[PDB]
Amino acid sequence: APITAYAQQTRGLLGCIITSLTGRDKNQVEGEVQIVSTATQTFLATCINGVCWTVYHGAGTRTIASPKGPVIQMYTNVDQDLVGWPAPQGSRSLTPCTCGSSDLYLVTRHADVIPVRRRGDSRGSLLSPRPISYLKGSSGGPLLCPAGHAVGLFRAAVCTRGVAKAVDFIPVENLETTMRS
Amino acid sequence: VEGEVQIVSTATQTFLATCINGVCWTVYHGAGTRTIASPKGPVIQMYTNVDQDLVGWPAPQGSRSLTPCTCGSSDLYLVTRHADVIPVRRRGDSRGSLLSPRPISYLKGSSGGPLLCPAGHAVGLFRAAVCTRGVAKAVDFIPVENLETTM
Amino acid sequence: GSVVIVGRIVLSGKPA
Amino acid sequence: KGSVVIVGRIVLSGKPAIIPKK
Ligand SMILES: *[C@@](=O)([C]([C][C][C])[N]C(=O)[C]([C][C]([C])[C])[N]C(=O)[C]([N]C(=O)O[C][C]([C])[C])[C]1[C][C][C][C][C]1)C(=O)[N][C]C(=O)[N][C](C([N])=O)C1=[C][C]=[C][C]=[C]1
Ligand SMILES: [Zn+2]
Ligand SMILES: [Zn+2]
Repeated sequence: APITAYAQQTRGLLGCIITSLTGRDKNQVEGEVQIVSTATQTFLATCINGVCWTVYHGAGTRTIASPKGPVIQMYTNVDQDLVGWPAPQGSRSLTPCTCGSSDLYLVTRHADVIPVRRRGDSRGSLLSPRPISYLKGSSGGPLLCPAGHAVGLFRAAVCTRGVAKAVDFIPVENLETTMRS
Repeated sequence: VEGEVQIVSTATQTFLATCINGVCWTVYHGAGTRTIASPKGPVIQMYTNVDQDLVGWPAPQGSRSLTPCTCGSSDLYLVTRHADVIPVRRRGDSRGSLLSPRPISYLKGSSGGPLLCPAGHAVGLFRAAVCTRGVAKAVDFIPVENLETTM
Repeated sequence: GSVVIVGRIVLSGKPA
Repeated sequence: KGSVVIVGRIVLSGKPAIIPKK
């Protein structure tokens, strides 16, 4: 079947702020990707093999608000630009890509899946360029192979004149290396 | 929730319509030159193309548009009026082979529906099933290009 | 006679 | 610092479905 995605907002600005401070989130979780925010920015986090990964440049070394209070990161790798917390109870995990697919699909925070042509183990070109603004907020999102397996997490956009033509990602292998270290 | 595919019907038959680029497209062999109903009265087709077996009305309410394919994949997926997804290998410009042939009944009532690529984007509109002895083994479709062109 | 919408299909399966 | 907060989700596991009337 084709890769289709839908997004659902679970909380607003004020609820987010209280939760950020209390660190206690009682909301029910669902999904493979979570729309995540801090007091400064909003991005994405992807659950892969029971771990909720995201970009260190987004999460920093912060805890994640859970029903039991704040949860300390399981993995933190400033070099890999990754952080991982135990996947929230309720989330569904993606599995790393087996078949080395050349055609990948980036899922944006808007739940749009855009195809990218892999041009390296960490890069791929948007077959269809989009404004850099369209990609804002999607760091930490998954890059899926046709089978819907996780190939990588969106990290940076190769922008020019405000238009992104390529994307830089953290291949799913850096995850294992990060867990191993 | 908004849908990309409308399950429609005339007095004669029932088929599908797919919203792509703000237009609700469907097969001319189902709609003809018929007007689409709306709470404000009938709305005329914005596009009628007998040759391409294509018609289009402005997208209805409760609908959301589909994005045309841009990855040129040949691994297609047909969505039936029952929300079934059928993998189809693109055999050509406007032809594709079911990865698993199904009884013609299974595809009946799905003309107008979409042929999605691995990214869920619109590759084309299911035009007609190509079957041998009552078993659909392939399908005919209207490539999105035609739609983009007709617009 | 008009073409009438008798139902809708959401491709992502969004329940919302 | 404050904790990272889940403010929404994106679901990839959903399959085409006929929207139920309500
Ligand atoms: C991600 O972290 C973003 C995705 C936006 C493209 N990534 C980045 O900001 C990265 C961070 C660095 C540390 C890698 N930078 C870039 O992608 C920049 N390009 C770059 O460094 O290219 C290098 C290549 C050659 C490898 C681009 C350059 C053009 C301008 C943008 C940066 C993310 O999504 N972060 C969350 C976020 O941006 N949130 C915004 C917010 N204010 O909360 C936001 C969210 C929703 C809508 C709008 C804005
Ligand atoms: Zn794969
Ligand atoms: Zn495509």
